[PDB]
Amino acid sequence: VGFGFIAITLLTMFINVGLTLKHTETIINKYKNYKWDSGLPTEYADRIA
Amino acid sequence: ANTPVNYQLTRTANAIPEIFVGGTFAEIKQNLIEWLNGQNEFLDYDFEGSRLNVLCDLLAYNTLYIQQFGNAAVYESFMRTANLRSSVVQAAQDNGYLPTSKSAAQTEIMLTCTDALNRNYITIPRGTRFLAYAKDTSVNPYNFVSREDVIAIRDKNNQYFPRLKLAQGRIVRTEIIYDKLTPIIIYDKNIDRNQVKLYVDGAEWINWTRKSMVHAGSTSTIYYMRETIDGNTEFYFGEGEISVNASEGALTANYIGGLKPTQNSTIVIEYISTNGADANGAVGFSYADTLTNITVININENPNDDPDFVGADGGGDPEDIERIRELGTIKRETQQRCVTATDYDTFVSERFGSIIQAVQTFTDSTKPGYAFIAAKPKSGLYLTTVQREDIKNYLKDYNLAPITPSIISPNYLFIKTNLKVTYALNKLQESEQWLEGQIIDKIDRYYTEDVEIFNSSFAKSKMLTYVDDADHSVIGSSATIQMVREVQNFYKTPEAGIKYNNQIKDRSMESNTFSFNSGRKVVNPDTGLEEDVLYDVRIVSTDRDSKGIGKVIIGPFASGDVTENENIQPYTGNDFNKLANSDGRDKYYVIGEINYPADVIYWNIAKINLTSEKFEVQTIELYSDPTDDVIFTRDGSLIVFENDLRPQYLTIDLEPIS
Amino acid sequence: IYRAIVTSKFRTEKMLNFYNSIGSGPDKNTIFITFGRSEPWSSNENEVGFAPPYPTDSVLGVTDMWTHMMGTVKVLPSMLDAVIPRRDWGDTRYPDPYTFRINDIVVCNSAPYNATESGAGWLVYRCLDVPDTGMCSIASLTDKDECLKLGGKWTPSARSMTPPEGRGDAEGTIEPGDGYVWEYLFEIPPDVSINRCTNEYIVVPWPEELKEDPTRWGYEDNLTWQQDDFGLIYRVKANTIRFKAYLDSVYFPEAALPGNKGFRQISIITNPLEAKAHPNDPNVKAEKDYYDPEDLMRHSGEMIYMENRPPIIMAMDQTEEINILFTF
Repeated sequence: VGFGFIAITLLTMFINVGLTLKHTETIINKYKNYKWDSGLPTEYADRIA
Repeated sequence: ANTPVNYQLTRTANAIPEIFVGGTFAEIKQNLIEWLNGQNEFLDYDFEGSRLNVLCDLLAYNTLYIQQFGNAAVYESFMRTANLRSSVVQAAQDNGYLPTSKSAAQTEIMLTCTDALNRNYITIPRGTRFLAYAKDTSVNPYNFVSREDVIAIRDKNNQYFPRLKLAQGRIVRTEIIYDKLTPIIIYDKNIDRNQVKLYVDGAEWINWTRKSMVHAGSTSTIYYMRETIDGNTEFYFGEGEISVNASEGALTANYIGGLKPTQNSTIVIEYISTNGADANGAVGFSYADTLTNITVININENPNDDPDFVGADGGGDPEDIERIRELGTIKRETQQRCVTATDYDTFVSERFGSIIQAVQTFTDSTKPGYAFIAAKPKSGLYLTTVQREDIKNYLKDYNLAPITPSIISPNYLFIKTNLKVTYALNKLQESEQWLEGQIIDKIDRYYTEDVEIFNSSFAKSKMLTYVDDADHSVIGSSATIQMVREVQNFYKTPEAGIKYNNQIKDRSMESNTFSFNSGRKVVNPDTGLEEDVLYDVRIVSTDRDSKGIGKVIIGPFASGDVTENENIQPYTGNDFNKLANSDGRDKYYVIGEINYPADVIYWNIAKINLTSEKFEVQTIELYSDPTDDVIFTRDGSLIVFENDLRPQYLTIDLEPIS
Repeated sequence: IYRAIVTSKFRTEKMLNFYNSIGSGPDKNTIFITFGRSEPWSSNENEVGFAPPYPTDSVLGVTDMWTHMMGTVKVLPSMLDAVIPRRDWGDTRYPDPYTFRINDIVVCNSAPYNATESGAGWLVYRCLDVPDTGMCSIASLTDKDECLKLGGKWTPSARSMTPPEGRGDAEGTIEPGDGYVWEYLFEIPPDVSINRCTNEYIVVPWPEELKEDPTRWGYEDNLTWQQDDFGLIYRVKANTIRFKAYLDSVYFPEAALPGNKGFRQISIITNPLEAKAHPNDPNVKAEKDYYDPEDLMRHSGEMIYMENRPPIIMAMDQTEEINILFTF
């Protein structure tokens, strides 16, 4: 008693961004690069258009 | 709208564990009669067969006989469920708050007395008794005694007034040898624990507890009270480590509880039993005990006049279970030292609880450092300035240091009423006049029953119910209210103005007539000089104006009284109400203005430039008629019933009928 | 007590910043991708069903991964694309080729069965409205409209006649008749399609890259009314980026040599600094496409994402490819 007081109000917000973020899945690939600079020799043929 | 709910609040207003609740016997049996049934031992036996029935019927009788024992104890067991009052105090006493016995009618006097001896200093020793007739009755005075020693400087001219304050009763002192095993009873009724002071051998000890309690006295000096269930008070003090504990400030330490006694510390106590609550308003005093060489030449009532005051004070019932019951919880809540506003409410309620029916603790946000208090002298509306000062300082004991207590009686709405009440002559053999003396009690009854409690909306009619209820030989009852406030300055409205909180009829805003000194001269044969002329005026509201406003019309003015200014003109409107004067003076000015919807009312006499002092009286009473049935209160503005001090506010017409 | 949400767009938004954030040289991120740990998980590691131990994140875990690291590869922003899961109209193999759900996104022209129209790149339609008869996700409701008025999902009974067509705003095969209605988005030009598209995930164009050609992406046609717009990715709400990278033996022959048991685990790193002979020398961010882990400063740059696999064995003259998809 005997005192007033003055009141300012505030607010905060608590939010998860990251839980949604993840890495889904990772994949890779196997390739045969045609550079020239080769002989055939092993095997033959095989895949034929 | 109103209150939607999700499963809200809790368990009604207050706990009733309600397994305890006493039920109706038949149901009790009805419950129990089932109980014996289903009992594995017999599923056969028919209870409605009257033979077993009355047999089981009996079990419930005891079971009910025994239950109210078990149940009531619980009500008892739990404060605020406690039905016994001497219960209530116990837990309250336990909570660190006690209700007190009727508290002596108290007052102050200054008295001018010549010492026959002409010594520099006489004392008035504590214990000189004075007599006061109760108000209007001289058949017996009420004795009352000097509270304490006081001395007075002899003034020159040899006459000098001491002053001293006075509580009612007789000093009654009793020495007792203290002993280890024994109660210490005072069987005295009319005792009050507040005027109880004592002496161990020599020095005074204080029950810590609302006498001083903060001083260097180290707490070794102390004692307690308690209420014997009988109604008489027994003494108590702490035994062994009477101070907090152990070594504390002494280097030798060891143990001291005091009061061995063997015979040590023969306890002599001194107190006043009192007739109080009957003695309030005792004006005429006597100097009822002589002393050596002192002679009172005059005892003059009430130094530092209120000016509105009555004789003595105090007394008290003592007891009320309702005001007491919840209350100590706050003191159970608060510590000794008072901190919270309502803590200042309840704390004040302790001492001068019999002085104060209701006390309003609040801050005024304007002035910090001040504890603003609105209380009910409960004998009247105005605590005499010494009381105010009194409890203040005493209150001020418990308080935050920079804080100051500030006590003011708030403004008071006054209900000004003429009453029209009919009765059948024949129907009553009883003296007609005394009937009025009857109702005039039952009027405040409603107030005390209601209005001062919450200071909520006020119901005229509902008031008129109980006065209707009075004789039942009263045939009918009628009344009409005029809402009335009092004004401190006629001259300038309080800054904020004044508001009714309550809708009034337009043009129904009135005030009191009062003279005004006018510079113009009067002389009459044999009268001679005769100062000048003075006539009377009053405060008048004009009609409602659009936007619910009105301008305050001054009372009528004679010509040449008010210097006419190009700005200020005689209002000279058609509407505004006018008193009828022999002057026929038609000069009326707007001194200020109002609006009816806001109920806020302002004027300034600086407006009309008329001098404050050419008015005789500083305060004027305010008249108004609220258009609404019931009176609404908000803050510090409370309707209340004081007829005795202000009868003109309360009038009753009596209609005899055959 | 309040309730609040983030729009799905913000998923997209994170990406766009993040997409913006890969820098070239200065003051914007640079990304390296690293492989390592010749070392065997355990003798089993090779066997079927083998799952490497769940990775650990720590300055310790870092060090070890930083220890074994075989090789490192940069990433150019042009190898980063927004993508959404590909679904083609009419594809028999996968269920309900002909049954589309509201707001589903349909690619057209991708395949002969798909293809309505020759001489145009892939199309991307979204399906606004679905046949009235169908099934509700909430078993309680037999009406599409009521299912949806409440918001439960609805599965339509009737299949689409044809994959949608026309550049215009909702088409939808609305007039003549159909249960499906169709909204047009943009057309994908062929070159980007073939090279970017994984049959599960079409590649979605960047707004900047969009700023360049609205036409090559077929977006020039529409209506924005904001003037340039181009914020199209908001409309598709792609939350998923595809990292594409290229490993080659040549940069790292040593790990390529015959008989390597291969690298167990993968790690990406952002903004590493070059090796310096003298530590007082000023730091240098890493331009070149590959760095031996040596040519990189110890612990330099940050590795966001750590990975552990059963062993994969690289071989010289083999060419290995990595794709990674972040869902923000």
